Amino acid sequence: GKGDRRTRRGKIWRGTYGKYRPRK
Amino acid sequence: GNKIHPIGFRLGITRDWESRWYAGKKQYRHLLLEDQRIRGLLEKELYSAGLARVDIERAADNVAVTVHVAKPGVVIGRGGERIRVLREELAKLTGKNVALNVQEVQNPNLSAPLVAQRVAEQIERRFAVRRAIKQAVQRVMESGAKGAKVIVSGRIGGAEQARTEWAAQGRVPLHTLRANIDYGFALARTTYGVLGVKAYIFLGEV
Amino acid sequence: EQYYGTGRRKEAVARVFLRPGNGKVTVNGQDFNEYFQGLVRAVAALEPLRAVDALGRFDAYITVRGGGKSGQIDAIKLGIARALVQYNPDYRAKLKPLGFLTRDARVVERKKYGKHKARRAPQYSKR
Amino acid sequence: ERPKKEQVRLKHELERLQKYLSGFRLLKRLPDAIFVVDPTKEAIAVREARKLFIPVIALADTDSDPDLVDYIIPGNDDAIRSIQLILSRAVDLIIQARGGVVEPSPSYALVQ
Amino acid sequence: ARKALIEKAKRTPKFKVRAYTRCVRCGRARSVYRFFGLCRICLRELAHKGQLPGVRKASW
Amino acid sequence: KIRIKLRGFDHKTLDASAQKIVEAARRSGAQVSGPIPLPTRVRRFTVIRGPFKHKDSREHFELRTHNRLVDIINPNRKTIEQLMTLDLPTGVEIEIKT
RNA sequence: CAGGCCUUGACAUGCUAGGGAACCCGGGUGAAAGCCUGGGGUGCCCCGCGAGGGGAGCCCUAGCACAGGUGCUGCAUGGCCGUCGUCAGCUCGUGCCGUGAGGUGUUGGGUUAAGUCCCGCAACGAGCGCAACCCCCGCCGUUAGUUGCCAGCGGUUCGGCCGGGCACUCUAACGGGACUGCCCGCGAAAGCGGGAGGAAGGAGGGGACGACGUCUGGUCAGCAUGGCCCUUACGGCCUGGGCGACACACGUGCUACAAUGCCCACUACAAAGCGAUGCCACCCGGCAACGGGGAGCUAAUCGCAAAAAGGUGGGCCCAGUUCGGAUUGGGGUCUGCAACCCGACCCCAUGAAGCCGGAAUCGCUAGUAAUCGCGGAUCAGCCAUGCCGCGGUGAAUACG
Ligand SMILES: [Mg+2]
Ligand SMILES: [Mg+2]
Ligand SMILES: [Zn+2]
Repeated sequence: GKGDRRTRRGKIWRGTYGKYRPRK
Repeated sequence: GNKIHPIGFRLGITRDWESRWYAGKKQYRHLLLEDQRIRGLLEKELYSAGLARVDIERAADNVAVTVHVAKPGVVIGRGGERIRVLREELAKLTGKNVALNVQEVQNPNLSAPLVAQRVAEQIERRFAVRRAIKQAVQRVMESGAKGAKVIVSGRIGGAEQARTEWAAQGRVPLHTLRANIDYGFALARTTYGVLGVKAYIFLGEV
Repeated sequence: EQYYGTGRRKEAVARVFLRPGNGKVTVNGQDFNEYFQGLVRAVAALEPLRAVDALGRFDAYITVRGGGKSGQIDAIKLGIARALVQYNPDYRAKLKPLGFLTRDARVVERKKYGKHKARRAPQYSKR
Repeated sequence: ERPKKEQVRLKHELERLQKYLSGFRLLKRLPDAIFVVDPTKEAIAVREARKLFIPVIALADTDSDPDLVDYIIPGNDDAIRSIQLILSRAVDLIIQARGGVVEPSPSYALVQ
Repeated sequence: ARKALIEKAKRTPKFKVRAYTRCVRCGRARSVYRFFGLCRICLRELAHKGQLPGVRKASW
Repeated sequence: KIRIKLRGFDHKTLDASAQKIVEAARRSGAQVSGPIPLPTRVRRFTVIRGPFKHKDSREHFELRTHNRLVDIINPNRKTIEQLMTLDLPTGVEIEIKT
């Protein structure tokens, strides 16, 4: 969920970006 | 104790800011540390005249430093020598062109920060606090006022039992905005500790 | 020619227009049924137009901007009702009887300090 | 000016002010005496006067204790008959020491 | 141990890492506002006074 | 042609002194797009009332920076003497660009 | 806290003394602090050809008076806050009853959110409270237009982009509105219930405002301050450690145990703020953190920016699982003298407990509760899931 860093929501709630939530 | 500052509460209406200028973010902390350090020496070497306000206005490197006093016969000096060294002490720390107007006091008995100091003193002089309060009130009313309220903190007569002296007359609507109630706070530094004085001179309705 | 209505509700703002004609309806340069596709609430906005009987008499062009995909729909329902009350004085018997006229003062209130969400106070210990 | 608030208010305030003080204006000085119907009724009054040494005249009956009335009018205190007969010739003997002897005063209008 | 520190804070002869803030009127290092140069206490204090230009009580 | 900003704090003074430069610029030649009100920039900071440890019922104030723009259409040598010398800002600021 | 140092002391001011005096650049030892040490030479007040000499600021050394203390006492205090409690209450003046404490008013009847108001009454007034004055959303208007719009003819490289325009929208300054003033019903009134008009009635919905006072409440550690206590140290510098230690227990919170769901590509709708060695558009290097260049902003004109839930159709098919992200190994990146203690971000792999929670217990009456996302302040960075603000979706129930 919003705790698993490696997800689309886990990247959102934690206000950071990565391979699993890049900048467009 | 509660009750929000009657000055900060009227600020919207009634009381016009006791320092009304502007300053973008970049510089404000400094015009602030200035205005402040200024009131720091104007309330020391000038209290002998007893100032009850220091308005300060600005625009670009000029300053108002307007001082309101009930006794300006020590503010101007003996012909124009005193204030001559007070526009000097000002620009001494302030690298600007600091002016200095002066208004008087249409009733030191109708100014609160004045009556608050008027009492503050009587306490460091060992006066009967009860009477020094019932008095500093009966002084404001005999002298054209609608309401008066004077409050002393603890250690009256130096008593190890800290009390709280309370004296009022007429009307003092502190929940009202159309109160125009002057207020000011003076201390007192007696040997038996610290004292406190609140001054509630309700002036005009509307 | 054009029939304008002042749509607005809960930080949303809809500018509705009415040119006599087909029946089509547009919102922000996109079909009405395509912009609000998946919202079973959408077709409720055109509800005053079904108590006046004149849906296929008015080609609605709306440009709503601000609020939420639904808050907009509420504002739209005011400007679909307020727009056909202007060009028709007898059409006052659907904006008052069938209450269709109010901005719905139902706005989000301020969050108070010591109140997680304006009213939902924190957890109580006592122990 | 004055919002519709103070108009309803200040009006009412004058209304009642009036309601109770229609006759208690006149002299702004302590009455040299007082005349009263049923003294046991407004004995409160009688007390005031008595505590102030103000002479007291009044029309008391058996309902009322004589002793505490300085000048005593012994007679009916309810039927409007006797009341007018003693109020009349009392206020009549009042003006007969100022001049202006008149006819009786308004009394009958539904007097039985 | 407060006096030496109020001056030790102004003094930036050591790394800019250690160069924190500090309330101007009182030696308060916490709840310092970069804008006013005061802490939460003094801020409220001066604002109640009016010595804070265009700084007014909130009412929304 | 010439743009003039009016920043400051008080909306009663920042309003009167931004309507003065509206009748004295029309009297000095070119027209002047009247006093325009752009969005006010708020600055709210919250401080705990208690000097000690009272995280609840605290107190916060605002700082209302009221912007106000005014534009003069044509750069006379007339207005340039009315404005460049009629500097009367009591607690106000004014920028000038082109 | 251990260790290594400094005493007219890190900061104030006053006075005395030969020397030097304003200041800049170093070196030796050392963990740093500190201690020791090597180099240019000064516009000043002035007798003076000059040498030279007096000398005022500042500075350096010695000495002196004293600085300094987050050391104790918040039952010695100021200031300020919490609290009962937005509770309807709390008192004074005169008169009156009482030997007096003290009543009376402020009780009684009716009404209201309320000592709100009316009617009563040995009382009649008044003050502090309540309400009212103040701010927000509201409904509408005047003034003002670089945000806004084929809204109208217009040209348009096909994006309000260009012309062109204040009608919209908005922005923000000022006003109008709602007052038991109209109709019905009850009554002596205050007043209530019912209805029309209206964007909105009977304080319209939220704020700011919290009475004499109570808790010998809280704070000497923000500060102020009475007394006490310390002074080559209870002061002061600095290097490191510590406040993050852990067999446990409580509180407050975050994420969940799943199909009203998790996961992927793609597509939409907020508000409020915020930004100069600061927010970073567009590029290229990198799975990425981020990193090389680089347009724009003094900021309704550019940037943070993507809002998320939601909309479209696609895969998992009830499985400790594609549910759930702790734990740990390995490899990195950014701020910073420094990430071992003890930072956050990033990638691969580890994939723990938990399948809805004993007894007990908390919140909320409508845009509320729940649920989703964003900003700000503090701040190099950040252990923020915290706090203060903002809005999108939007209920359940109130017999008593
Ligand atoms: Mg009252
Ligand atoms: Mg409630
Ligand atoms: Zn402070």
